[PDB]
Amino acid sequence: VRYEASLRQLEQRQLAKSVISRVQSELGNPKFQEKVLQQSISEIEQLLSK
Amino acid sequence: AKSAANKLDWAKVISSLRITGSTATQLSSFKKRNDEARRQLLELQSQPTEVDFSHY
Amino acid sequence: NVIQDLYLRELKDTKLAPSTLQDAEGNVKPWNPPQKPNLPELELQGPEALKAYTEQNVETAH
Amino acid sequence: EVSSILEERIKGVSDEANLNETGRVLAVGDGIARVFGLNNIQAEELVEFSSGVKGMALNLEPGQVGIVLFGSDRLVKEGELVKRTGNIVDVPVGPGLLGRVVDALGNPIDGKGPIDAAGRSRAQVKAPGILPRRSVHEPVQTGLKAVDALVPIGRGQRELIIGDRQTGKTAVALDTILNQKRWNNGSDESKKLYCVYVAVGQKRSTVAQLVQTLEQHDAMKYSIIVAATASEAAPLQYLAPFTAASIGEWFRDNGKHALIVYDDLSKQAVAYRQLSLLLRRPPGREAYPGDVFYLHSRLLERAAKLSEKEGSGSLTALPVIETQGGDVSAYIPTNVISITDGQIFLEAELFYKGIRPAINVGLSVSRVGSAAQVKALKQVAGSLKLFLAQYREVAAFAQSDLDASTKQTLVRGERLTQLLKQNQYSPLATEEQVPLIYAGVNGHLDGIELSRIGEFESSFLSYLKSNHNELLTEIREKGELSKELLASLKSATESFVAT
Amino acid sequence: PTNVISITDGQIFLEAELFYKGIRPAINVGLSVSRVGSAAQVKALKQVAGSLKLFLAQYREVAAFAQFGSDLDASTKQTLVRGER
Amino acid sequence: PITGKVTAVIGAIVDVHFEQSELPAILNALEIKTPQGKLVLEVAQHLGENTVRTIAMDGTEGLVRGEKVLDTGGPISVPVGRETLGRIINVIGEPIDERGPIKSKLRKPIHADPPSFAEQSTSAEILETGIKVVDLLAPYARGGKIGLFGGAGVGKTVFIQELINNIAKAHGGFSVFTGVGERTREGNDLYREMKETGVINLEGESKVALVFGQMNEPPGARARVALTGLTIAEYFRDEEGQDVLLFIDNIFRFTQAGSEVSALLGRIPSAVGYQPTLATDMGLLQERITTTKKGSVTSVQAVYVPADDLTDPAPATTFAHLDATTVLSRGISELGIYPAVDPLDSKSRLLDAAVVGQEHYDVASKVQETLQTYKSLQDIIAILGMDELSEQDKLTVERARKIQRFLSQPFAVAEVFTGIPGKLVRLKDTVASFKAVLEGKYDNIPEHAFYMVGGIEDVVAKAEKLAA
Repeated sequence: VRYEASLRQLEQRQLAKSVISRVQSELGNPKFQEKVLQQSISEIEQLLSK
Repeated sequence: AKSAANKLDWAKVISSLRITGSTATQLSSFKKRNDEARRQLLELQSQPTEVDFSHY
Repeated sequence: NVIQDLYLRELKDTKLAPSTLQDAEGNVKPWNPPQKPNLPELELQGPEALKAYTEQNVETAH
Repeated sequence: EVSSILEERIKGVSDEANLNETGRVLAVGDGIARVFGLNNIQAEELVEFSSGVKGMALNLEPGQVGIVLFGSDRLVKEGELVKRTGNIVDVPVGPGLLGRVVDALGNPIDGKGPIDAAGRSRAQVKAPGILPRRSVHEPVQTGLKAVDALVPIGRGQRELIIGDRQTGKTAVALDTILNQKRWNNGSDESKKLYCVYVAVGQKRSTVAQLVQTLEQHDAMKYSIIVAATASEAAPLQYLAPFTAASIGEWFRDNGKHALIVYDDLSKQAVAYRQLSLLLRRPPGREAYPGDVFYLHSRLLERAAKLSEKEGSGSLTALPVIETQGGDVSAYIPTNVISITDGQIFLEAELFYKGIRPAINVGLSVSRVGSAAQVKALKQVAGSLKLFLAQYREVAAFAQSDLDASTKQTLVRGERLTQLLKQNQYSPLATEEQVPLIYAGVNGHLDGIELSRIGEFESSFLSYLKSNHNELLTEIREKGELSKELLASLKSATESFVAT
Repeated sequence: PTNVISITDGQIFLEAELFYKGIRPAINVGLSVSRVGSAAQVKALKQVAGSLKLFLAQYREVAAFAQFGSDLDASTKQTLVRGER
Repeated sequence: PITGKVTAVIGAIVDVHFEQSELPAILNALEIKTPQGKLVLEVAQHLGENTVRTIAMDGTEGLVRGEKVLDTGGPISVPVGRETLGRIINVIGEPIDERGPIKSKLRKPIHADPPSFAEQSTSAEILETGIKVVDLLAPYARGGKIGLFGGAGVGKTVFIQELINNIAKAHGGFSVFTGVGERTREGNDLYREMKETGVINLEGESKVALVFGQMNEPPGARARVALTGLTIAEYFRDEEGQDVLLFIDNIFRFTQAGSEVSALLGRIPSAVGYQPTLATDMGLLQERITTTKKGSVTSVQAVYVPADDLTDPAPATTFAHLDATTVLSRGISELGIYPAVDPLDSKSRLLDAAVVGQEHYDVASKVQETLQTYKSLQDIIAILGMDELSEQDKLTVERARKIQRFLSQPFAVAEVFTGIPGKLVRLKDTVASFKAVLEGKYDNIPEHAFYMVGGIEDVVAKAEKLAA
């Protein structure tokens, strides 16, 4: 049971560093460009709801 | 149970007072008390042998 | 938005992680069976001890 | 598995904010961010930094707003966005905190999942008024014979557990919590004090031991432990009893009873000192904040025995105060002593000399005292107070040529002192307190030798249970010793003494 | 004084009352300590002075008892006589 | 890439102004190149206007206003792991052993959060020192803080070295000795003694990594040096999965340094001149020392109480985290015990039956009384003998001398010195050994048979050899 618990935390930290790898890919992508448009229109929707 | 045994034991200790030659008779009685008390804590120590494979 | 991007990216791109049961074994205690189911030893057989004992203690009542 | 739960958490990130009050840090030094912005800000409003640090805004200064960081300075940096949460300090309140060790914010640090929060109620709430109070009369047992008889404990009234540094003060308090299990198990909710332990400045290892002890004695079902550990930030430490108090209010408001143990206010003091000095507020006596009297009084006045019109409820409290080596004249002790009504004063010499509990009877007083006390237990313990008083005075007279009168006192007194020793983390029931004291009062124990007092005690209890658990049950249910019970009890004791 | 005491490796306390008592040096033998200790004094002088410290400490203890009055046992008065010398 | 200029040097406070408009964070380390020097400044406050107020670790001599300051980009990072073993490292993580570059792998930032409440182990455990008197009468906590009370000359260093030996044997650990504000004379002596004892073996593994902060270093360095040590111990716990010893000589210097730093940072003086931050300073130290699922850092903390006043706020705050006290004592050393751990003045909050077991606690309590009765009775014995005392009382008195003798365990470190074979009597074996003596099954073989021996078997073997 103890090592099983150790595996749950270890898996979480493994998938954590895998998430960082996904972050580096995202900030490179021209999703970086395309999501600026998404943010722009979203802010247009928000600020118009004001 | 132990209590039948022990009432007769300690009664016999107070009878053993009325004689001399109980030099190691009483020591045998003490030993019998010891191991009797040992099984009682033994019976209190036990957990069922198998794992609770329900939860664990 | 970005939530979706991360969500998508993480979920899709990782869904397997290492997991070897053998490596686990090193880190846990091994099951091994009990030893010595030894039957009790029999002692003080015969009235040899008793005859000796009646004689041995001079004080049988004083 | 681990992936699925994480995937759920990320999926549980949603939506977009509609921010409208922001700040930019002007300077952050010494945990005192001074923010430009936050035009509309409530006093002690929670503000959230871009780092995610939480703060309160204790100082609303004319040009800047002086946030006090609840996080570490490490993550707060100058110019940082300071979003305005827009809510003055509030903590979840509800029955959901039963069996939950929570930090000041309310986040379960025992990770038993999100609290079943029935309300969030403010951490600063004014104490019940003159007319909302109603006189104390309902006993609360402690399972410590000395506490229950020498200094009886009621409901909604506060008395100190004041004594020298780490003389296992926390143990004395913890014992009370354990004894509440006996009544708590009992279904009558006029027999359910839902205790709250407020661990202030206590190292996480210590609180782990506490948590473990509570779990072992299966007490985590009437327990809530508000924890501000040593590591936890000085604002959290400052607001920690206040936060705790709000938790108490829900029980009190519900008309239930509960006992909140603030342990130790000495560490609350140090935290306020740190805040005030760091916020450059004018210093005062013993470098403690000028309004420290006001702080302590606000906390200690929230403990209240309610009136029946406002629904008879209570919020018994028992602050534990750490004396700084015995200085009861020290500024923080003197203030607290004044504010509270009653003291129980544990004495270090006694502790070392193996008298545990180490209550110094002389320096223990209750100003509510016998007003709440089981009638039975009162009857057979007027004598006990007086006997111990004599024993103390004639104690030093042991130093030779000893009067017969002095020798009678010494024998009865020594046996009594031995009797009131009690093994920590073992509570007792009133129905077993009353017999033991009866023997001592009637001087039955005088015959028994000191070494055999201990053997006598347990044996007497078992003997009483075997011979007449009818007597015990009568004591328990009647709660008043009848002459017939005192007669029968004396007979039983005589019989026990004989064996 | 607090700062320096920590920094330094010994203290050689003098005492005004003992100055008046006529002990010059007025070294207050009990308060004076050498935390670098004996391994710096002459080997010969170490041998001879082995229990000198113990005797003086005993003299101090005995002297306190002596001033609370009452007749003292001869063994104690050996200490007292030696101590004075 | 992010550079600023010194704009004020006033004492050990250096105000660096960054023109970058992307200022270093709080607790980041800035570094200044100096002619014979690198000077580490730790960012203490942001004063705004992109001016940051920083506390100097190393000296501030001959600084020139306008000196270019390079942001190192995170807190001070110190080399960590096995490569640090047998090195003397200054606060800024550079080898001052002059055995060349440490050549470590990872370096870790010195400020690191204490483990979370959940992360902490929920059970108390006993660390087995092996040392008979220690394991029986003042049992060490596993991953707690054990206070060592006593100066030098009571065999403090030899005690420390035996602990280092024994843990290296019994728990296979490594140790960090952190000389916080140590007197450099004592530091030289210690380094020498550790090489002599061979806990530090120049060739081959050294059981201990030395981090030494002389008092000579400026206030900033003497404050932070404790955290440098702590970080190495954390690596040994988390990464190396050991039970670690963290000697901290001495806690009063931690407080004292913090006081000075606080004063320099211009926080209004707190009572008797202590820092206002006193509680949280201590909190950050003591909460990082803990048992975790990973392992434990057990800290042996020497405490020199200022002016023998142990109710000053620095002692009071210290005692709040000590879980045991070991009182090495002149008087006990007079009796000729190794170590010199006073059995009745060494207390442990983990003494109780709930921790050591009822059997052990009963035994220890019985021992406490067996000893204690002799210490009081010895006054009666010296006037009228132990023959005046009851025959059974006399048995306890005789047995007390046997117990006292039996409490001396010859030390493995002292094999180098005196030449008496080290005994590391296991915990279970220790309890059983004394239990047998209490049951009077060896109250029949010479008092001298118990003097300086190992297990109960070794009492027997010694008794046979005494007779022979």
